Amino acid sequence: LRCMQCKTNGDCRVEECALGQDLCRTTIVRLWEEGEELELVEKSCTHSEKTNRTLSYRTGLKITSLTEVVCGLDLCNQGNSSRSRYLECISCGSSDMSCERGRHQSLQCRSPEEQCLDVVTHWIQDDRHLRGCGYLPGCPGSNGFHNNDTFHFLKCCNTTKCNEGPILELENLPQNGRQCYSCKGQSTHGCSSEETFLIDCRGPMNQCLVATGTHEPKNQSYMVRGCATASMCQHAHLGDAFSMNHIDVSCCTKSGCNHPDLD
Amino acid sequence: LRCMQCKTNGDCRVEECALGQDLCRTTIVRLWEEGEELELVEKSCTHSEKTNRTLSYRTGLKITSLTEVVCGLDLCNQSRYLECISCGSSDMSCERGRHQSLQCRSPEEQCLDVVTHWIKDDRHLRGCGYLPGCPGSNGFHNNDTFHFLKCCNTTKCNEGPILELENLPQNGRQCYSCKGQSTHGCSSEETFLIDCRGPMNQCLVATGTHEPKNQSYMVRGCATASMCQHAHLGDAFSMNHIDVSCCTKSGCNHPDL
Amino acid sequence: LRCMQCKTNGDCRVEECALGQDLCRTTIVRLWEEGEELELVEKSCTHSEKTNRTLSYRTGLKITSLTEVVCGLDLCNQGNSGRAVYLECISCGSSDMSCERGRHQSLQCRSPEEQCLDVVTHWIQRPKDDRHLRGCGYLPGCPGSNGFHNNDTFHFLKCCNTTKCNEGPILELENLPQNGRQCYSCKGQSTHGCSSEETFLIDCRGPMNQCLVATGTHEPKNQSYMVRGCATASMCQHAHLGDAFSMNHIDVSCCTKSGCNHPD
Amino acid sequence: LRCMQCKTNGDCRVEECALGQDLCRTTIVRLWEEGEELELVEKSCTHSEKTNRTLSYRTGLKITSLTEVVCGLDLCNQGNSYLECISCGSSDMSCERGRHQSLQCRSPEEQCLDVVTHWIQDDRHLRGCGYLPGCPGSNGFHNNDTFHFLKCCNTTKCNEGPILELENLPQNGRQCYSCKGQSTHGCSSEETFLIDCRGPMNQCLVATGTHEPKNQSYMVRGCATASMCQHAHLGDAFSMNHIDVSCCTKSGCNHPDL
Amino acid sequence: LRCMQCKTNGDCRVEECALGQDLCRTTIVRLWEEGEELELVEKSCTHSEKTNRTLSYRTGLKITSLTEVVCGLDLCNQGRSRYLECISCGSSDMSCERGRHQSLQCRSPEEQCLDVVTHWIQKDDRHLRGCGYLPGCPGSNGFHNNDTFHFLKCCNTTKCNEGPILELENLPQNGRQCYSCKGQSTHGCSSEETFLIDCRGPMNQCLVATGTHEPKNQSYMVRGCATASMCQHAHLGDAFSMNHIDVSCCTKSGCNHPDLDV
Amino acid sequence: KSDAFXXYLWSSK
Amino acid sequence: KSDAFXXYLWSSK
Amino acid sequence: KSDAFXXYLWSSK
Amino acid sequence: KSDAFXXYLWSSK
Amino acid sequence: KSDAFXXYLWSSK
Amino acid sequence: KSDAFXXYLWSSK
Ligand SMILES: *[C@H]1O[C@H](CO)[C@@H](O[C@@H]2O[C@H](CO)[C@@H](O[C@@H]3O[C@H](CO[C@H]4O[C@H](CO)[C@@H](O)[C@H](O)[C@@H]4O)[C@@H](O)[C@H](O[C@H]4O[C@H](CO)[C@@H](O)[C@H](O)[C@@H]4O)[C@@H]3O)[C@H](O)[C@H]2NC(C)=O)[C@H](O)[C@H]1NC(C)=O
Ligand SMILES: *[C@H]1O[C@H](CO)[C@@H](O[C@@H]2O[C@H](CO)[C@@H](O[C@@H]3O[C@H](CO[C@H]4O[C@H](CO)[C@@H](O)[C@H](O)[C@@H]4O)[C@@H](O)[C@H](O[C@H]4O[C@H](CO)[C@@H](O)[C@H](O)[C@@H]4O)[C@@H]3O)[C@H](O)[C@H]2NC(C)=O)[C@H](O)[C@H]1NC(C)=O
Ligand SMILES: *[C@H]1O[C@H](CO)[C@@H](O[C@@H]2O[C@H](CO)[C@@H](O[C@@H]3O[C@H](CO[C@H]4O[C@H](CO)[C@@H](O)[C@H](O)[C@@H]4O)[C@@H](O)[C@H](O[C@H]4O[C@H](CO)[C@@H](O)[C@H](O)[C@@H]4O)[C@@H]3O)[C@H](O)[C@H]2NC(C)=O)[C@H](O)[C@H]1NC(C)=O
Ligand SMILES: *[C@H]1O[C@H](CO)[C@@H](O[C@@H]2O[C@H](CO)[C@@H](O[C@@H]3O[C@H](CO[C@H]4O[C@H](CO)[C@@H](O)[C@H](O)[C@@H]4O)[C@@H](O)[C@H](O[C@H]4O[C@H](CO)[C@@H](O)[C@H](O)[C@@H]4O)[C@@H]3O)[C@H](O)[C@H]2NC(C)=O)[C@H](O)[C@H]1NC(C)=O
Ligand SMILES: *[C@@H]1O[C@H](CO[C@H]2O[C@H](C)[C@@H](O)[C@@H](O)[C@@H]2O)[C@@H](O[C@@H]2O[C@H](CO)[C@@H](O)[C@H](O)[C@H]2NC(C)=O)[C@H](O)[C@H]1NC(C)=O
Ligand SMILES: *[C@@H]1O[C@H](CO[C@H]2O[C@H](C)[C@@H](O)[C@@H](O)[C@@H]2O)[C@@H](O[C@@H]2O[C@H](CO)[C@@H](O)[C@H](O)[C@H]2NC(C)=O)[C@H](O)[C@H]1NC(C)=O
Ligand SMILES: *[C@@H]1O[C@H](CO)[C@@H](O[C@@H]2O[C@H](CO)[C@@H](O)[C@H](O)[C@H]2NC(C)=O)[C@H](O)[C@H]1NC(C)=O
Ligand SMILES: *[C@@H]1O[C@H](CO[C@H]2O[C@H](C)[C@@H](O)[C@@H](O)[C@@H]2O)[C@@H](O)[C@H](O)[C@H]1NC(C)=O
Ligand SMILES: *[C@@H]1O[C@H](CO[C@H]2O[C@H](C)[C@@H](O)[C@@H](O)[C@@H]2O)[C@@H](O)[C@H](O)[C@H]1NC(C)=O
Ligand SMILES: *[C@@H]1O[C@H](CO[C@H]2O[C@H](C)[C@@H](O)[C@@H](O)[C@@H]2O)[C@@H](O)[C@H](O)[C@H]1NC(C)=O
Ligand SMILES: *[C@@H]1O[C@H](CO[C@H]2O[C@H](C)[C@@H](O)[C@@H](O)[C@@H]2O)[C@@H](O)[C@H](O)[C@H]1NC(C)=O
Ligand SMILES: *[C@@H]1O[C@H](CO[C@H]2O[C@H](C)[C@@H](O)[C@@H](O)[C@@H]2O)[C@@H](O)[C@H](O)[C@H]1NC(C)=O
Ligand SMILES: *[C@@H]1O[C@H](CO)[C@@H](O)[C@H](O)[C@H]1NC(C)=O
Ligand SMILES: *[C@@H]1O[C@H](CO)[C@@H](O)[C@H](O)[C@H]1NC(C)=O
Ligand SMILES: *[C@@H]1O[C@H](CO)[C@@H](O)[C@H](O)[C@H]1NC(C)=O
Ligand SMILES: *[C@@H]1O[C@H](CO)[C@@H](O)[C@H](O)[C@H]1NC(C)=O
Ligand SMILES: *[C@H]1O[C@H](CO)[C@@H](O)[C@H](O)[C@H]1NC(C)=O
Ligand SMILES: *[C@H]1O[C@H](CO)[C@@H](O)[C@H](O)[C@H]1NC(C)=O
Repeated sequence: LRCMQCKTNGDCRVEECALGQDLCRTTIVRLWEEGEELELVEKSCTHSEKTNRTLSYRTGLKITSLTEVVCGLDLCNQGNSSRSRYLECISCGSSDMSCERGRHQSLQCRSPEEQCLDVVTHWIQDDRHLRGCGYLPGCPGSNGFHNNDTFHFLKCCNTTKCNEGPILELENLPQNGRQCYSCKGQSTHGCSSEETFLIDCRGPMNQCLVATGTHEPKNQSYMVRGCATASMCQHAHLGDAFSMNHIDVSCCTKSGCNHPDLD
Repeated sequence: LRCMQCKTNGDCRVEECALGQDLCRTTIVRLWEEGEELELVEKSCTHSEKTNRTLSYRTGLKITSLTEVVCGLDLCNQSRYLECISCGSSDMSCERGRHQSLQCRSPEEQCLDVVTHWIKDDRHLRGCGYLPGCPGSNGFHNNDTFHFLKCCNTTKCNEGPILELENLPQNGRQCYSCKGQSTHGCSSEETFLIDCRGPMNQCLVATGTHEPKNQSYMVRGCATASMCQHAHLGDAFSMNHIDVSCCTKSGCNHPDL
Repeated sequence: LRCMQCKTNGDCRVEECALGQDLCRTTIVRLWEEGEELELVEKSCTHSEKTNRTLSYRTGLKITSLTEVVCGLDLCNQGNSGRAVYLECISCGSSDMSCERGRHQSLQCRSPEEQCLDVVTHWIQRPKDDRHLRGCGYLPGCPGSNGFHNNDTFHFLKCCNTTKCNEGPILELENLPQNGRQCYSCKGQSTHGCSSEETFLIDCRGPMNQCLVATGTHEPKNQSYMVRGCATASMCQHAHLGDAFSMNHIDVSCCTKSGCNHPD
Repeated sequence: LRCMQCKTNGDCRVEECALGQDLCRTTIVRLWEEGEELELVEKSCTHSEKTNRTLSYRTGLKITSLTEVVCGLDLCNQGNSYLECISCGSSDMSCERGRHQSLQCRSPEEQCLDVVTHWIQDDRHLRGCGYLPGCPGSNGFHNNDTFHFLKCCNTTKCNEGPILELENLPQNGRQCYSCKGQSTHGCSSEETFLIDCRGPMNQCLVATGTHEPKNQSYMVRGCATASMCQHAHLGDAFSMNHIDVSCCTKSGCNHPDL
Repeated sequence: LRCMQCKTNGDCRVEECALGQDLCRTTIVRLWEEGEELELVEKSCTHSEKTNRTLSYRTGLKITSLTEVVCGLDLCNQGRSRYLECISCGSSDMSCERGRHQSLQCRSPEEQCLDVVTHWIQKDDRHLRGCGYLPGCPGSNGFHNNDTFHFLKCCNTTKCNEGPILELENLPQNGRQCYSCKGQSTHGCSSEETFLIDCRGPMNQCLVATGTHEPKNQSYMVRGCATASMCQHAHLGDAFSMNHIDVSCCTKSGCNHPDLDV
Repeated sequence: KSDAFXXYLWSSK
Repeated sequence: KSDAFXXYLWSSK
Repeated sequence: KSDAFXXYLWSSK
Repeated sequence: KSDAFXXYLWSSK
Repeated sequence: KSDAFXXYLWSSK
Repeated sequence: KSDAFXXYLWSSK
């Protein structure tokens, strides 16, 4: 209920958390380039449903890692909060060793909670494929979105090198039953009835998503419709996949139910 | 009056006090986090009713110590003593940490006991402190809440079982109890009449605001008279703007006045 | 013009100056107390009529110093401060060992432009203490005698360029010769303290032969305060003299012949 | 697109770019004050226009370097990204009798800079190393109060020689209206007049923008090279926000606009 | 010659070089302990026949890099671009017996892949693979007698330092016979304690080496088979645990007989 | 908002 | 506005 | 606001 | 507000 | 005594 | 041994 709040530059204050904010958090990104390891610590109050969460991958035997930790006690994120070798996971997608030519090459997770992560973004008209260690709410499981333009997928699993294998792509995902409308843009143009059409849903993405959001300047409303897993509506981190600012994501069950409708 | 005004981040200015503020203050907190001494310093103009005050409790044999000093001059904010129990720190809970003692680092410091029970997070804290109106017992209860602060000046006097409201005998006094907004929380038939306990023998209303955007929020219950005198007791309620009133006659805190 | 703007914590940015601001400033205060020298540095764009200025006094053989330095080239205040501060002066008025028992205590000035300063604030009687400070310093329009008085307040600033010339008895309002000018005297709002009722003629003392009306603000709200009294003319001419007054957003006016402080 | 956005005080955040800002940037300046080395770093989403650009000059055998790189990929921003030339014009190493101080450029694509601003009714002159769009080439603007000029070239020491002055740039044949201020203030009418353009400045320019206070519409009319209307870094010479620089080919057009 | 002389301390003086020492050197090691990067720098006058030499190996993707640079001028020691792919192993906790597939790209263009082995016939072994630049590379260098085996290959082909661990016992006899011994001239390397052995692989010359040990100036001697190189490059001589080292090689079988000593 | 010392008295751990 | 961890999860180099 | 130098000139003890 | 690089080109010392 | 480069070559784990 | 200044005076390039 009071937490430290700190920008990246070590500039802090004591904050009174807002109404739905009964946790303190600390975010640490550790990155590399040139010789140097670089740290970036942010702190603040945060919503009561957040949890510890982490990502890490190989950068050169230097490990890039993001870490976010959460606690519920007055000023418990004050201050600065190695065993190693646990679950073994394929790491790649790093700047240099691209998962394509970045072969196998494992990484030992440095925390017992960590699983093998496979996160992918594909544009159907520059692609990201990252594998490494990490922990997320709803792990393990397969998580994802697709429409005619975009594909986003996140998989975590908790067996040794279970993220080994060929670059995951949408066409290799078998078609499930469902079908939803696909579009990106504003309500008036991109997502109207102009560019809106039914698309065949692929893997565990058997539900229909409509995500709405904003874009600068003028806090301009923006929309995305497609196929999705249920979790795509359940987790804030999954909706972070979308390139837009204030995120509202809706699912519904039966085919086509994400027609231009409701609210 | 002019004072130094300093945020915690070390962003300072010279400040001309407002009308009701004839004092400078320096609040300093010193503590231990993961084998590292931390400090936090806040300087500003403060209200004329304010005074020197102090707090400390054990955290690892390392201590958290808190100081507010006060003075009435321009830019004026530019050995073991009394023994006390200390516990209630981040997992040295007063239930297992009872018996842990601390020599107060200041001569003025007395033994502190402070309890909040929800009838949820329960807070109990014993340590050293210097507060206005000490020694003495202070508190408040209604049907959902119990706040208590006890300060005293004999050795280890803050020893003993966790203070529990049910161990405070009935007063004869009775007051109304509600918590929240006067539409959901502090209505009518929602507000009701409870039996006061202990030295909490006066009826208390307190209005104020929450976080962030302002909403008219209030509390009523049984209270010690000091609950209405000292800001540091009124701070028990967690309310940004704050007005708190107490009267002497059974029933006087009814929704109307 | 662009300047570095910096708060006391080392938190900076590049600033475009506003229109009447063709100078960058750096302000450094060096203070002590418990045992350690604390440095306090502030930077920003500042007004064009500003200049270098400086104040120094003994605090224990350790010296307290304020230092403000000004410049007009792009980012010329970038980069920090091992850079900053001849005539021997009396120094006293620091917290302990004051100007009563502290007269005759000498300090040598660092920097040849520095002069001997004597600055005093006196209240004419919730009790509040006077301030009498001697030491080194440089201020626009130095050397000279600057000051204000009414029935409530006395502010005086004397700087002089000769050796030890800030030496002598504490300056008191009663030892300054009555000068013959008459001014209206008040403190407060234009409807409480400075209204036509509390405003009256005082006789002026010393080199303060002009009438002053100072307007400003207090908090809470932007509530307006006023100060009427006798004054030296420079009181209207130098921002740093007006800082004497216990209000924000200051506007100060002088006029010439006796009594030109009508209630309005 | 997402970029790292960072103020120079190193306050950082991930940010989604505004529509039409399809690049990230990293601006880094290194310099010398006293015997101490300073560095300022700024990161943000930027317009799809921008490109890599560079500036260097002598300061005491210590250099002031200014670097700006740009890229079009998510958080490509997260890191911290030869020819001899004359260099003078630092606060206390003037081009006026500093004309002969030289400097080895630190990048292979860097060229020699001459940048000048003259007023008559302060004057800046600077020479050093630089990489700007549309180099090599001569760029400039003059009206009856102001001369701005920028030269870049890729041959050894080509930025040597006398201070470039407007008066000894021979007139063009082409002629343009001269004014400075708001419309009705200083860019009125017949408050604005014809002048003989000289040098490569053979086109007619008008530029509209805003000086502080908050919003005050400002105008400039004069003779300019076609460049002045093309590159934002050339437009920057006019110290004004929301810049719009129009250039017409024939002589005459400056007074009845939009 | 004059050089800077600096202990890893950072304790520095000007040195007037001794006769025979006509070069200044700078040795830098950069390495990784915990999440800290360490550096040791050592500078001094060094000997006539010395050159730039390089060494690096994987540690945690972090690497241990080591550099020695030499120059002949007064006080001349005032202190992802990747190249040849090589196998790297043998570091604190990645044994060559355990991870012979595992690469590092060399950071200098001059450097080649390394394999360095020490085995004690029937003291702990050592194996190290990685990158380095050494005089007389590329090639195979080594010594063996009845008690010891030292070997250093450097090569300039991609991953060419791949393979099982090189064992002496896996090498063909080359038809050369040398005398073998290890110890004092009266104990270990005495005349009736010295005997002939068949030289294996590239080690087709006969070596005798002299020098000193602890805990005094206790003279020490080693006799065995060797590449000629063992006598030509002090870095190869460094394999022998001997102070004031004097190494001799000779071509004909039996030619390192004690009685033929020169 | 909610003052510094007050907060420690009633909330600190 | 945008989440630090979120941003890096879906975007880190 | 309040000037920092100004303030000290009239106030620093 | 002005460009950081731009400002150096035309104003810097 | 023992050269510091040699050592890494023949001893350094 | 050798003077530090001496050495640089005759050797430092
Ligand atoms: C979302 O999903 C997919 C992802 O892209 C879209 O599928 C694409 O749809 C477009 C049409 O809308 C397809 O474009 C068409 O391709 C034809 C063939 O192109 C290739 O082959 C010819 C030889 O026939 C080569 O000459 C050529 O170079 C290409 O290699 C074109 O012939 C069509 O072009 C055009 O026809 C006339 C000629 O008279 C043209 O002048 C017009 O411009 C017209 O467009 C056309 O380009 C594209 O092939 C599809 N891609 C894939 C991978 O299937 C979906 O359309 C989209 N869903 C939506 C928006 O509903
Ligand atoms: C402020 O003060 C106190 C807060 O402590 C409040 O007192 C509570 O009042 C509530 C309801 O008003 C009481 O809850 C009731 O408990 C009964 C007993 O439950 C226990 O025992 C039974 C078996 O008898 C177990 O099954 C059960 O698990 C418990 O262990 C229940 O009988 C009541 O529940 C329900 O009854 C019917 C059954 O058909 C259900 O349909 C409904 O769900 C109904 O709720 C009920 O839960 C509680 O015991 C009191 N707390 C105490 C005494 O400690 C005051 O109410 C409050 N003053 C106000 C608001 O005016
Ligand atoms: C601005 O300038 C000065 C600021 O100091 C003011 O001058 C003062 O004015 C006040 C009020 O006019 C004067 O106070 C009056 O004088 C008498 C004081 O004498 C007593 O003083 C001593 C202190 O040692 C007492 O212990 C002892 O009793 C002395 O006899 C008093 O007699 C007056 O008091 C009161 O008398 C009756 C009692 O029967 C009371 O009920 C009333 O309250 C009445 O006021 C009173 O105190 C004061 O002496 C002046 N101080 C000086 C000259 O040093 C100016 O007035 C002011 N200008 C303005 C406002 O125009
Ligand atoms: C853009 O181009 C240039 C900008 O530089 C301008 O040209 C200037 O024009 C102004 C007038 O428009 C000239 O100023 C005038 O100069 C006359 C002669 O100057 C001499 O004055 C004395 C003595 O001879 C000396 O100090 C000085 O050095 C010169 O020798 C003066 O006669 C004028 O002065 C006064 O005349 C009357 C007389 O009764 C007085 O009442 C007034 O005080 C009046 O000022 C006047 O000063 C100026 O010299 C020109 N500069 C150059 C470099 O040529 C253009 O004006 C401008 N074009 C436009 C319209 O935008
Ligand atoms: C508020 O406290 C100050 C000093 O700070 C105190 O700190 C803790 C609470 C206590 O144990 C003591 O260490 C201090 O009293 C009071 O005294 C002033 O502070 C300085 C500190 O050395 C001394 O010089 C003086 O005693 C005094 N200053 C002077 C000479 O004016 C202060 O009196 C007190 N205020 C109240 C509310 O009583
Ligand atoms: C001895 O080494 C020095 C420096 O060695 C570094 O540079 C080489 C090329 C690279 O492989 C690294 O592994 C080494 O750490 C060499 O000195 C060079 O001399 C020239 C002058 O002719 C300078 O211009 C160079 O800058 C300088 N090298 C650097 C980058 O400092 C030298 O070549 C070598 N001696 C030899 C091999 O003869
Ligand atoms: C790894 O994940 C599995 C889920 O995929 C976890 O096991 C599940 O939960 C219980 C735990 O005993 C099992 O009985 C089920 O078999 C699992 N659920 C289903 C339906 O598959 C398992 O506990 C995790 N292990 C680790 C590494 O923590
Ligand atoms: C949230 O995280 C806290 C500690 O975080 C680290 O703990 C060890 C070192 C490893 O597991 C790291 O990967 C973690 O980031 C916990 O103390 C706290 O309990 C956590 N919350 C829960 C309920 O798990
Ligand atoms: C303003 O100050 C600048 C530097 O001032 C410092 O150095 C002088 C010589 C000392 O006397 C110190 O008191 C100062 O801290 C000057 O370089 C600059 O020229 C000054 N402006 C003036 C006097 O025009
Ligand atoms: C309030 O502060 C400033 C003060 O300007 C005042 O000047 C005199 C004393 C009064 O009589 C009024 O004219 C003014 O209030 C203002 O300039 C400022 O804008 C006001 N509010 C803010 C934003 O601080
Ligand atoms: C933009 O620059 C990138 C970074 O590398 C360069 O940095 C600056 C511009 C110069 O100092 C160069 O010498 C560095 O190589 C390049 O990788 C990138 O390719 C550049 N983009 C363009 C316009 O090609
Ligand atoms: C480098 O390549 C040639 C040698 O390459 C071999 O090195 C050793 C001795 C063998 O065991 C093989 O595995 C390698 O293939 C040298 O002869 C030549 O000097 C060099 N040439 C080049 C490419 O620079
Ligand atoms: C813009 O974004 C969303 C629109 O859904 C809204 O919640 C938010 O208040 C808007 N921001 C502002 C204050 O313009
Ligand atoms: C404790 O309170 C008593 C009761 O008035 C008082 O005498 C004493 O000063 C206080 N503290 C001590 C023991 O110094
Ligand atoms: C002291 O010096 C000033 C200039 O700083 C000058 O007016 C004069 O020489 C002296 N003034 C006096 C005597 O007060
Ligand atoms: C040398 O070889 C072996 C070493 O394993 C040793 O046992 C033996 O004594 C020696 N060989 C002979 C027979 O001289
Ligand atoms: C809201 O609270 C009060 C009214 O209850 C008002 O005075 C004030 O302006 C508001 N406070 C804040 C922080 O906006
Ligand atoms: C500079 O001159 C070359 C000829 O050397 C010419 O091709 C071109 O105009 C310029 N090249 C660059 C961009 O350096």
